[PDB]
Amino acid sequence: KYAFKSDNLLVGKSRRDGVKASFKNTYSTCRAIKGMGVKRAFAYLDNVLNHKEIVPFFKFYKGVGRHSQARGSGTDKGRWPEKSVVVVKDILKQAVSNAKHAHKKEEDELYVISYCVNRARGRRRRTFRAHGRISKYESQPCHVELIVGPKPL
RNA sequence: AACGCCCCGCCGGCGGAUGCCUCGGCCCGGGCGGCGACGAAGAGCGCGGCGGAGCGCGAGACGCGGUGCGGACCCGCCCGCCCCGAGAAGCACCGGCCCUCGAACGCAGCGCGCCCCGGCGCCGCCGCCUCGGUGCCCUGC
Ligand SMILES: [Mg+2]
Ligand SMILES: [Mg+2]
Ligand SMILES: [Mg+2]
Ligand SMILES: [Mg+2]
Ligand SMILES: [Mg+2]
Ligand SMILES: [Mg+2]
Repeated sequence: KYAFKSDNLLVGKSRRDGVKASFKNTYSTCRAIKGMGVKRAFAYLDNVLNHKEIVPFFKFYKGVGRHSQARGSGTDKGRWPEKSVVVVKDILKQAVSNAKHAHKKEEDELYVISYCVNRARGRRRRTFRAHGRISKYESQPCHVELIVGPKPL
């Protein structure tokens, strides 16, 4: 189920399936964390948790507002999604543990080298409308996978 | 610029086409041609060691008995059987049990009577018992 393959063979990996969090917010968080060192990534996520840093939105941004914390990132939009941050922190911790124990590597040389977020099937509820009509009220879950390795280049 | 968007070369999702397969359908031929007041068809409610639906069965209830054949298992856990008959699974025929409604029969539908002994519905045919008539007669008075 992993979309990432290579001969590096010194990579830690983790994944979760059917995560009950918004797919778009999680995609943005994972794209934001990519290319960072693991320690910096943990610091950044914790900072996002209390509105010290922001998550820039590059893909799903139609209603996202402009904020000054996004200055200097390539876009003027961003938000502070918390459910996504909690989930991504869990998965990253698991991947780091898998890399350190399997290959005995230390945490100061590990980077976030790959990610992938895919849409999943959600639970269906219903809502009631005027003149005796019924509509749908579904959710938008996702599958997440994170890879940690030595260095991009 | 970069992003976003749109187009190639690999890898993942979402969805369920296609192909192959089917103890099912549809047509044609043959046989049969058999229900019921001795309570039918149908409905309700119950019945299993652990038991919801369906099948089956009826307070003898997930079955009882008889006569033949059969010959080692019994879908789970248990219990049981094991044998030159000592008898698990299966099969055929026969005898019984057979709650409440229903043509539905003491009234009524969940309540209540009559009766003296136990039993108490309607219509018809035959027969018997007990009777009525200023019907046709007769006798006695
Ligand atoms: Mg708009
Ligand atoms: Mg409404
Ligand atoms: Mg209405
Ligand atoms: Mg049942
Ligand atoms: Mg009756
Ligand atoms: Mg009656």
